Amino acid sequence: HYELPWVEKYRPVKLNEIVGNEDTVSRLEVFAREGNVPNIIIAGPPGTGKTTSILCLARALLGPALKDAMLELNASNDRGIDVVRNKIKMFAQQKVTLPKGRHKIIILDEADSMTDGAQQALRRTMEIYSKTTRFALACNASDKIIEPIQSRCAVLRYTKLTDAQILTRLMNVIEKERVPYTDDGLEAIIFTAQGDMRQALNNLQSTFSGFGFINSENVFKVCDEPHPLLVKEMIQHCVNANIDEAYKILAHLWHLGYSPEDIIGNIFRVCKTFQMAEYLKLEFIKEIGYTHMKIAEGVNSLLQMAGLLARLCQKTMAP
Amino acid sequence: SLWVDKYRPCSLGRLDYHKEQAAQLRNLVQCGDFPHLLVYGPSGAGKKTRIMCILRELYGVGVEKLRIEHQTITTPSKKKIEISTIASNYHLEVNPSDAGNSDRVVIQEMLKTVAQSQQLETNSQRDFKVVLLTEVDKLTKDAQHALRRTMEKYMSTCRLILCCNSTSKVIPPIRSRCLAVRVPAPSIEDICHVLSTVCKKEGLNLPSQLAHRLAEKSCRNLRKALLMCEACRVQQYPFTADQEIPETDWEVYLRETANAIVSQQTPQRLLEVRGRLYELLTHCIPPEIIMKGLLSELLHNCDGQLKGEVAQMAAYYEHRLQLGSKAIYHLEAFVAKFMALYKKFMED
Amino acid sequence: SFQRVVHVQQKDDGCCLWHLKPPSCPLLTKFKELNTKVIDLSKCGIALGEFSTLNSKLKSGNSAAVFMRTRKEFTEEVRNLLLEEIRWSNPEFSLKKYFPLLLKKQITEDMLWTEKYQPQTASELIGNELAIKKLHSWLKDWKRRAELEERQNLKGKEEESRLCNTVLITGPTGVGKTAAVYACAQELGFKIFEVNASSQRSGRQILSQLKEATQSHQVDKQGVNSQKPCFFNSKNATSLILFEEVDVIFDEDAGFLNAIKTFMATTKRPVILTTSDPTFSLMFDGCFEEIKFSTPSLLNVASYLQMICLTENFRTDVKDFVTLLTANTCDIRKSILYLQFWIRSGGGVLEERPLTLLPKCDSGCAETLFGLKNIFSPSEDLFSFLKHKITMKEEWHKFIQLLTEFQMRNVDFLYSNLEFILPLPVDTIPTTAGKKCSALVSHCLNSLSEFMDNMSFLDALLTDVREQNKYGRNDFSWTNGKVTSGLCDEFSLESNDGWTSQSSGELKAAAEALSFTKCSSAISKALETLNSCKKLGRDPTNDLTFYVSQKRNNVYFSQSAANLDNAWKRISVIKSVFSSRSLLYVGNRQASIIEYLPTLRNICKTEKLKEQGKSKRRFLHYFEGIHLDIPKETVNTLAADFP
Amino acid sequence: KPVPWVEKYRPKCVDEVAFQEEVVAVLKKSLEGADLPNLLFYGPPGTGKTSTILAAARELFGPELFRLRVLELNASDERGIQVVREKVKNFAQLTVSGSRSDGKPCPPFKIVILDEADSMTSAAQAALRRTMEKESKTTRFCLICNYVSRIIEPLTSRCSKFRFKPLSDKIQQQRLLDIAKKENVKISDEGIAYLVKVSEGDLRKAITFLQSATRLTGGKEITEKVITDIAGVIPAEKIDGVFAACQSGSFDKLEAVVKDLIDEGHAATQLVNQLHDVVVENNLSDKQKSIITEKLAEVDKCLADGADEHLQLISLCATVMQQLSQNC
Ligand SMILES: Nc1ncnc2c1ncn2[C@@H]1O[C@H](COP(=O)(O)OP(=O)(O)OP(O)(O)=S)[C@@H](O)[C@H]1O
Ligand SMILES: Nc1ncnc2c1ncn2[C@@H]1O[C@H](COP(=O)(O)OP(=O)(O)OP(O)(O)=S)[C@@H](O)[C@H]1O
Ligand SMILES: Nc1ncnc2c1ncn2[C@@H]1O[C@H](COP(=O)(O)OP(=O)(O)O)[C@@H](O)[C@H]1O
Ligand SMILES: Nc1ncnc2c1ncn2[C@@H]1O[C@H](COP(=O)(O)OP(=O)(O)O)[C@@H](O)[C@H]1O
Ligand SMILES: [Mg+2]
Ligand SMILES: [Mg+2]
Repeated sequence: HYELPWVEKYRPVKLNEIVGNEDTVSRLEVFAREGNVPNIIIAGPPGTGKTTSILCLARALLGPALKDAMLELNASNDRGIDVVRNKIKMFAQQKVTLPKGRHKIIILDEADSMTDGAQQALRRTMEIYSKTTRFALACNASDKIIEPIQSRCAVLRYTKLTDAQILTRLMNVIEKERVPYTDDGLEAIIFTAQGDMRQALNNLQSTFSGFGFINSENVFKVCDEPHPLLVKEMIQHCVNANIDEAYKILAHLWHLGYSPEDIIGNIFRVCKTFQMAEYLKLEFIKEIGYTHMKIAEGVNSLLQMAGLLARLCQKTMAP
Repeated sequence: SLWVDKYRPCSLGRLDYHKEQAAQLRNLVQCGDFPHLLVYGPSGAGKKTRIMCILRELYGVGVEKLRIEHQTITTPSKKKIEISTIASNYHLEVNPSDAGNSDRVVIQEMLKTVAQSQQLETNSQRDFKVVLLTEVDKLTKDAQHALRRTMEKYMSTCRLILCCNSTSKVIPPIRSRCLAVRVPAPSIEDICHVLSTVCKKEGLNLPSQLAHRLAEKSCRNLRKALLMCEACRVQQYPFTADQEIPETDWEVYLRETANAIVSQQTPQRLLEVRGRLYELLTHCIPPEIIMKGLLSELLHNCDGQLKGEVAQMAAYYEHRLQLGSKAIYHLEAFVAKFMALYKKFMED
Repeated sequence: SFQRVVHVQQKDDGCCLWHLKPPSCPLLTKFKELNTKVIDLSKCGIALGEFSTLNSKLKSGNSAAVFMRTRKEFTEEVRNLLLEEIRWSNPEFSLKKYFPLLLKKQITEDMLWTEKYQPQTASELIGNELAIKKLHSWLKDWKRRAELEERQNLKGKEEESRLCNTVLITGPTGVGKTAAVYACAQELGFKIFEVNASSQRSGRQILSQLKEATQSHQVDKQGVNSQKPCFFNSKNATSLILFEEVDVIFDEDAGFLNAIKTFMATTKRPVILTTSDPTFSLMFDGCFEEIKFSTPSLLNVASYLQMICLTENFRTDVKDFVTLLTANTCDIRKSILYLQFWIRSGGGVLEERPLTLLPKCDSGCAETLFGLKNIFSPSEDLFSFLKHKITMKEEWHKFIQLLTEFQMRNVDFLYSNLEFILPLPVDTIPTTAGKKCSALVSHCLNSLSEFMDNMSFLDALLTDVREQNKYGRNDFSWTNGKVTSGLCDEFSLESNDGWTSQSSGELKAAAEALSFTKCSSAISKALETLNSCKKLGRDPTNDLTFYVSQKRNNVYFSQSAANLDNAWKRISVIKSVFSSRSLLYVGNRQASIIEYLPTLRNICKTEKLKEQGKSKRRFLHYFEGIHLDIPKETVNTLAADFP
Repeated sequence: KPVPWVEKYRPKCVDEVAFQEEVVAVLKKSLEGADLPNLLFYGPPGTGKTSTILAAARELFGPELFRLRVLELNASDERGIQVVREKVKNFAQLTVSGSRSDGKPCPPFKIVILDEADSMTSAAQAALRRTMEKESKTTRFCLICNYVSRIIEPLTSRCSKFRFKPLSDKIQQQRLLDIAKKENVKISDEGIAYLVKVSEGDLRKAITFLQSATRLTGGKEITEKVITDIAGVIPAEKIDGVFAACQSGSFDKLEAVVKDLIDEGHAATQLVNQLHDVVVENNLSDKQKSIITEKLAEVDKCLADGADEHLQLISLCATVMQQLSQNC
């Protein structure tokens, strides 16, 4: 009777249902089929399928022994210095009868949030008990994991999902949910989720719950980004060196309540795929990056964005 | 113990130049409530020896002994940083610019411990301990704000001495409460006087022509003059008027780098110049010093209208070097833009 | 209450500025009427692929390439050929004395390769031969003392020796300190008692539970003795105490330094200290023998991993391993673990390369090490992708993803490998036609200068993902750089920004890719006209060559454009020179090196040149003649030359 | 033991201040009912805002309680706004009993002297707004700021705003002569005129400079040279030399002049300030003034970023030389 979220309802159960990062997913597939997986650290952007891949790997490796041979510790758990020295170490020393080539798995989700002292204690207990236990860590920024932890593991890299893969999984969810849609709504959902599959599924479910149909206006009504048509028109006006119309669009966006940050972010995202020459695109990207740095430093006014549009207009009006 | 520190004066009466300023600093000390000092001037001018003379005038002879201690301070981002420190019973000396953007992690904490020691140590000599701040011009904005709040908080507890080369980067709040002591570079005759006095105290005699040549080659740097005189002493037992003053190795390396820049303007030569600049950077030579030396050795071969453009380009890329992190990009960008401009000038 | 608020301004009568009116000039009176009418987005529908890389056509059969690799066991002949190939690759390596040991080690699996190929005998340690020689010798004297004690006990019923009861082993992570002490202990029959940071080690705990290991015998002297009981509290074998990672001190480890000092004073059995923090040897007080594991040679560890893969019936090239070890900064354990992951997954790619100096080779480990295989099709090479021009949106996204994956590490990929990927000849270091050739050379130089000005723009005026010089200053510094990681269990509670890193990396990657595309396209357009100059008879191709170092040519791609060994040596000799007692009290650091160091090198060079001419011996008494207590090898280092 | 003259020679009570008439009147009407509202003092620095409100607090509260019930805080804290938020929170959380022996019960509120209020971001000012409305009755705030227009809408709409118009040179010279005669330092009156010219209407900087000159000279005569060295002002002959080198059109003498100014220890920011003051008040053309002043602004920005004084000054002097030689 309860409405399960489509993020969890359509979660992959097998390792072959995971799109994107085909090389690392295939290597994890052959390790789940064979066994003797080493200690791994999967790093990448959010929403790309790291927790899903680790869970499917451990499920395929253990099966009925997943109930007792698996120890999962995410950021909602304690994972302190005493937790690392006691609970993880007794699970490492714990006797579990497993088939040959199968080891106990200690998943440490969100190892970025793990405290440095906890990792410093984790080093040796991950090193010595490797005959019977294995460690699978998942993180977003691998720099937050200290160097001996990365030395005691194998670091696997995940990238952003290509819009083709997000489109294929979106069609997979749509064809199992009776979701009416059009192509513009699909383009809007893919745009609102820049390389994230969780954002794509959440935006699809939110647009289906709010309006029941998938077109662009519905997606941007339920997600409320600055519209890429408006930003594309502003960039086109800056290409034609029309400061008046570009500032008209910018001031309309500013009076709609959008922050400087998402306005400059959408400007960069539209400018990344804009159809112009390579030199003009390079100057536009350089000026957008300079203005974005200025926004990040603290000075974020309409004067800064008006000065950008103008530096974009004078890129074309001047040689 | 070279000649630069064996004959460093220990009291304000033994200084040879800036004698009026030395008397003024003595009168400052005798008032009993001397303020935070902001000592500034060029390198080799004599700021550190005047600060040491002030410290020996304030306390007893016990400041002349020094000891090195290492302090490990926990950053609020939870990553401990360990720094070295020269200290005595009465004064501390620190350089927090070694801590990067965590310099405030020294500033808000280290002097606080000294303040703790000011309620722990009791000597009945003076009610403060002098904290010396070396290269305070290299601090950041928030580091200087931390320093401002620190001297506000522990005014009656400890006194501050800020030694720098340029007061351009320091904030006007940090200058509005410190007495400014400008120590200009000594003149040529003053360097000749110091060189003759240091040679007589060692038992040697050097001619006036050689001393004048050393003073002119030092570019009004007394420490560089003393080091070059010691090198000339190493080279020859007697001092002759035509004795060749030996040159700095990285300076002549920079000179051949400038000659290689001028000689040919090709991508291959650009790569060798990049390799030479990397070799200089690996020798811990600061990149601002490399930029200044490159501009100094490239303006000789330039023409009058080209000189202003080359100087403005060098200043532009040195500001970029200050803003950025990897200085080889800005160094070689200046270099390559200079070869492009020089080639365009030579074709016409 | 609700008092009133007033704005009191001392407005005196007059001054012509307090009461001001809008000016009567026509320029500032005819205000333009603001219009809010923007274009209507309801009529304009968004086509597919307008804001993304979406194509109506989809590739089928090119992806999902299952390996299904069944590696046959290599015969003796091809094993001998590959062993001779590695012999050719490493002439200084003694190949023959290492292979039978690994064959015995290998002769369904359930342990990691780090413990599968764990060196049981101390001679199997790669590199650091002086350190392992010192450790093996020192444990020989300690085993000799234990046997002498046993002989004295059975018969009953030390400045000259200078046998210090402890060594401190320091080095990088994973170079093999713990492996070396374990191998030596197995060779000499010691029994390791390991105290590590993974267990509770408070001072009274470690004292009251481990003094009797040092002060007494072992009850079980025969049988199962050479084991490793890790201390915790939730032939005759001599006990040995090992302290792994002594630099890691917690608040729960109360008085651990005092406890290990009490161990230091009152022990009768050898004690090893293992750490990777270089500051600890200066922080800890007491008498200990210093042993330093330097970073091992890249070719030796590369041939060792080639041995490891050859035993597992895998044939590889030494260049891929050199790239992997350069990326892993010569971490042996990290390289072994990633090699295990990459081999047991089925290798990189099936490619054939004929080398005499046969099964297909397996190059491509460093490409999948950085996750570049997750972006590219498995028929695409990285440099082949970089050399050709880029036009279609999908491989533009591939380039952007490559650069932003390399930008999260704050590593500059296109700058570090600029020569090898620009369309220009690269060589390792050992008239109107002239106007046209000079014009082409000037065009190439202008494109290069514009590109590197753009790169300086990126480095200075754009946000970086990781905050540079966060805890120390910038690169190539001598004053510090020993920023150890955190040691406390409380959280950071910082106010960092996450949007301005994820967007910043994409922005920097996009700008770098666009600038490199512009520079490469301009250089290729300039080199299109090289045929006319070659027909004219003048060849500026030499003026167009790139002269790179030999060590940079040994890799598929480099992580940096500098020499790290050189820089580490320079900073090391700077600390060595200025650690002298007379020079410890120099206040500044910048002018200290800038002025003190070159005249010191000048005096050293003059002293060496005076001694080369057969002068009097008193000329070697200048430095210690004025009490410059500086070590002699650093004096010989300063006296060589200035590079 | 001793205290510098700038705080110890302030006005003790209200109406002892000078050159303010309406401010003192409304302040006295506030002290009459013992009801001091939220205050916003804006004006040039050293005009006497802090002295005035400290005098008002000494009028309102007893001197043994005046130090206890006021708290001087600074808004340019680099650790964020939550630090000063919790500082004022636990300063107003404590309720220490106090009384006056003169026969008047003390008002219950406390005083927070929050200076540099115009250096706060809009979010920090909003956090301050929520803190002020939280402590609406237990403590009434004051904000010392340079400009009233930097303070955001909800704070400025509720605190009474007072402008402190700057003191003239004559009243400042009279006050400085008072300080000199009362502190027993012998300094000629043209030196005091030089002091009020150098400090540029900053009476607090003038008092600090006079104290530093008194305790640095040693009771002898304070010449203009000692004041010039204390204040960091570059003497005008160096500025004239810079301008003559630029007007000559030769780069080598320009380099020599810049090197002579650099090795004398003179700051580059002070030189940029004095060149700007010279340039904006000359008979130069408007385009020359525009180009030179824009270059001075970018050079000031580059010097704040830590660029080398020598390179920035030689680039600025090259720009000035080009501007002064393109017309001749
Ligand atoms: N590659 C993928 N293929 C298919 N579905 C995916 C993929 N990645 C994410 N999803 C979907 O998105 C949900 C969330 O994915 P997660 O694996 O939890 O993301 P993540 O890799 O853990 O990133 P984090 O947790 O933010 S660091 C899954 O339950 C799936 O429904
Ligand atoms: N020189 C080497 N020769 C052979 N195997 C090595 C070598 N160095 C490391 N290994 C392998 O890598 C594993 C880990 O080495 P360790 O000795 O634990 O590293 P470490 O020197 O202790 O540095 P830490 O402990 O990470 S700070 C060993 O058990 C070996 O399997
Ligand atoms: N009055 C003086 N008489 C003799 N030698 C001096 C005198 N003043 C300075 N020196 C020498 O000049 C050098 C100045 O160096 P230092 O005090 O570090 O100045 P800075 O900090 O500006 O470099 C010292 O080594 C000192 O030996
Ligand atoms: N109007 C005035 N009347 C009397 N003294 C004044 C006046 N203005 C300034 N002063 C003196 O000048 C100094 C200015 O200090 P301060 O009140 O902090 O200035 P501000 O508050 O304007 O920054 C005080 O020591 C004070 O004695
Ligand atoms: Mg997850
Ligand atoms: Mg170890």
